[PDB]
Amino acid sequence: MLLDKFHVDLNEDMSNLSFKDLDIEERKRLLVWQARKNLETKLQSDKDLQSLLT
Amino acid sequence: GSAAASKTAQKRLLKELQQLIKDSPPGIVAGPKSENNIFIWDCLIQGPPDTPYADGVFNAKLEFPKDYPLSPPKLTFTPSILHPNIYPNGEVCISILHSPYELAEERWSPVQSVEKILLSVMSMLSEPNIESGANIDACILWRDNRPEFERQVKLSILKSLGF
Repeated sequence: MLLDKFHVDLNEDMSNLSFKDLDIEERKRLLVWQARKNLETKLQSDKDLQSLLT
Repeated sequence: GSAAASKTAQKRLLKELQQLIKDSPPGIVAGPKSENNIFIWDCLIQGPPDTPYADGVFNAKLEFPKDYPLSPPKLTFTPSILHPNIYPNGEVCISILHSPYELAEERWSPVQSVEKILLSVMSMLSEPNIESGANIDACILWRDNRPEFERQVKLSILKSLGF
C-alpha cells in the first residue's frame, strides 16, 4: 500500500506544499498524498468508482 | 566488467540525474534509492491523463548494469500493474529497454537517456502496443474488454491508495 510504503499518514496535511520546494523523497510523499486526496474527492461523487469497492 | 567501465557508468549516471532534475518532466519523480549506490533508482510515476491509469501513482525500481550505457537498465513496476507491455511480474517490455521482436526501433543505444526511458514509459501507459505485448492476458482484455480492463486497473489504484 503506497501510504504505508512512503510513510504518508492517513491524516497528514500537505495542502500548502509545491513540488518545486521539496527534495526527491518529499516529492514522492507529496505525489502519493495528492493522489489519495484527489481520489477521496472523486469517490464521493462517482458511483461507478464506489461500485468497485462495493 | 572492467573497473574503467564501472567508473564511466557512475560518471554517466550522475549526468543523467542532473539532466532529469534540470528538465523536471511532469508526473515523474526518480533518483538513486540510496546515496551510496547510483546504480539502483527508485521511481514514482503519475498515471497519464485520459487513460485508466490517470488517478494512480506507480512505484518502480530502475536497475542499471555495471557497463551502462552499453546495456540498458531493467525497469520493474513494484507491485506489477496490468498493461499489455508489462510482463506479469512487473518488468517493462518496450523497445528502448532492449538491445538489438519485432524490429523497427528505437532500441537501446548509448545516445538514449534515462529521461527518454521514463518519457517512453509514460507514452506506453497512454498508448499500449498489443502487437508486441508481453502480457497476453492484458493484451486480450485491452482489445476485447476495455471496460473490464479499466475496472481491474482502477480497483488496483483504489487499493494502492488505501481505499
